[PDB]
Amino acid sequence: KVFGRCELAAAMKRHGLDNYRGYSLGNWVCAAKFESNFNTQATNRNTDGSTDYGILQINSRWWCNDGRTPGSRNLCNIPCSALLSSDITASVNCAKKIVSDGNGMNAWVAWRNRCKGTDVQAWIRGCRL
Repeated sequence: KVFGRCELAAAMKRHGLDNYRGYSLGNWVCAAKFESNFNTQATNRNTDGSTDYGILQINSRWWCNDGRTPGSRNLCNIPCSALLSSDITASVNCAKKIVSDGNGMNAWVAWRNRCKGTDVQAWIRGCRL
């Protein structure tokens, strides 16, 4: 599924991402925009054999199991396919765990380059939340 910006903002808000671990809603919407362009089915092969999955491009080397990333870890305890759903529950739950594993939102380079420090409220303006 491909979400419109405000549609995603509402879903993320309902799932408790607003100010989660210190990151306001816009940060999450912005991250989604630059990682997958709001597409739940985005996948991306990496040189090391891993693949990034879903709306937040969660990696199979540590977080989910896809059966094809030799010597990886499944820390979200989830098949990577659960991350390609229309229902972002699986993606959101796993992202909450990644952000808690020390790093903050630094796991997403696109967030660090395109969102961090900017006016993130722009991503939620015009939406009725």
